[PDB]
Amino acid sequence: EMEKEFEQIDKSGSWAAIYQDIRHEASDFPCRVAKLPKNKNRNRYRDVSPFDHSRIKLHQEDNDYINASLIKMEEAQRSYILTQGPLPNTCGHFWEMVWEQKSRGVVMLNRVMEKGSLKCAQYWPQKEEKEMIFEDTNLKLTLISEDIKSYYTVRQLELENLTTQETREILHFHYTTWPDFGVPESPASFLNFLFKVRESGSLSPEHGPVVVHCSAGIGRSGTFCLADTCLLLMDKRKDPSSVDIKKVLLEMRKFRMGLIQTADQLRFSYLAVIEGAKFIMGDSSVQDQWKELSHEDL
Ligand SMILES: O=C(O)COc1c(C(=O)O)sc(-c2cccc(NCc3ccccc3)c2)c1Br
Repeated sequence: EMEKEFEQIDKSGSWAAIYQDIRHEASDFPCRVAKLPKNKNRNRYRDVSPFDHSRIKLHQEDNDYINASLIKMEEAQRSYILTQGPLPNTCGHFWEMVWEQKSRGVVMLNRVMEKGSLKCAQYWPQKEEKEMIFEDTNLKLTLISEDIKSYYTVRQLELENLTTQETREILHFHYTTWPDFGVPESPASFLNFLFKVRESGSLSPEHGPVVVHCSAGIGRSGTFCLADTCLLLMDKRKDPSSVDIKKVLLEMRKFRMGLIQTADQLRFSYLAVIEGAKFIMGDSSVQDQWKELSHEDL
């Protein structure tokens, strides 16, 4: 049981060991295409690559590679696509994937610049009058509106397939106060953000899988996804006790390496899930508490 285990791991201050155990048992699979010489400039990080068996394939004959993985959680019945922050040369590829995979939402957990370096390219338009056109993939992206809150921003975008002139609305959830290698301000602000994404309908099985990215697409993105899946599993069985977080994380790690980077991110995952369980089990009252406490209005 997660709540009891959390006390014991936290009483004996052994999160580092518990976290290392997961790294030890983690799946290892080949990443051969990601390592092909022609895809060197398509990877933000030399040591972070998508497994061949779960990588998203761009629907083009030229080169189908993008550093993105399809994390399909069979039991929970929800899929996510975790990817790196798009590079100045992979933005077309990024939106091609969003279009091809029929995704409706994009969750960004990082800022364009962090600790003095550029962790992600500016892949979306910042002003309505200056839309972006990706010539290589033939797509057009236009900022339609945006609701800015204290620690996160929700943008409404219109993506157009120039070849067919087909149009889709894409919701963009940008968490701006999540430190790289760090954890959210509190379980509250995290859950508040998660439910925003949830209420947008972006996680609905009627849509393609939601795209989740940070800089490398495994640390923060990993934390985000583990928490969501654990709450969904718990929700489907309406029994928080039937959820093994570590086992769930190890299952995710079969689809993409390195998910969740620090022992504190793992500890925080517990925090978020245990708190979120309150809502799942009938306490709809907590949702307002998380909003009031995230301080999103400032
Ligand atoms: O989102 C965050 O909190 C942090 O995100 C990040 C980074 C960032 O935001 O700058 S860099 C990075 C990274 C890059 C190369 C190797 C390893 N570590 C070695 C490794 C690679 C693959 C699997 C397990 C360990 C980590 C990770 Br993750």
